[PDB]
Amino acid sequence: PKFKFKFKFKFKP
Amino acid sequence: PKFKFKFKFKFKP
Amino acid sequence: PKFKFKFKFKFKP
Amino acid sequence: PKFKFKFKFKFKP
Amino acid sequence: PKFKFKFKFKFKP
Amino acid sequence: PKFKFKFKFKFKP
Amino acid sequence: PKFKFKFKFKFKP
Amino acid sequence: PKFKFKFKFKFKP
Ligand SMILES: O=C(Cc1cccs1)N[C@H](C(=O)O)[C@@H]1NC(C(=O)O)=C(/C=C/c2ccc([N+](=O)[O-])cc2[N+](=O)[O-])CS1
Ligand SMILES: O=C(Cc1cccs1)N[C@H](C(=O)O)[C@@H]1NC(C(=O)O)=C(/C=C\c2ccc([N+](=O)[O-])cc2[N+](=O)[O-])CS1
Repeated sequence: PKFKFKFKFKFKP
Repeated sequence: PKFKFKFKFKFKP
Repeated sequence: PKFKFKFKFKFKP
Repeated sequence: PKFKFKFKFKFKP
Repeated sequence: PKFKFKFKFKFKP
Repeated sequence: PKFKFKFKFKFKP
Repeated sequence: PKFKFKFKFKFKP
Repeated sequence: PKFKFKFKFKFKP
């Protein structure tokens, strides 16, 4: 089949 | 000093 | 089982 | 002064 | 194929 | 305010 | 406030 | 023909 994974990381000091 | 990361993965059968 | 991967990194000081 | 790096890799088994 | 993603976030005060 | 982030993405066929 | 980001991508045929 | 991509980002104040 088709699998899509998106990972987003946002960093604030 | 904000950091933004985007990761995209696509699976094709 | 074809694989496509995209990585985006953004850093702002 | 912001730095952005993007790398995309596609491969087939 | 089965693709597995692990995300770890650590923040120090 | 140190931040450590680890992300791992793996594919098993 | 030092920041460490780790991204890992693994592809197996 | 396995492909591995690692991205590391380090920010220092
Ligand atoms: O976290 C780990 C240990 C693991 C256990 C299980 C899975 S991975 N992975 C990395 C590795 O082993 O490869 C570590 N990565 C860093 C970093 O943190 O950049 C290192 C620098 C050492 C350092 C640290 C902390 C500080 N600090 O907080 O000041 C300063 C340094 N340094 O640069 O000397 C090298 S060792
Ligand atoms: O740890 C290592 C060495 C490395 C150090 C750093 C990056 S690799 N061993 C590899 C690994 O596990 O990753 C070899 N790979 C595999 C497997 O998949 O378990 C094996 C089976 C068959 C195969 C499938 C795919 C490929 N491929 O994609 O190239 C190659 C082999 N092979 O015959 O070695 C035997 S071991």
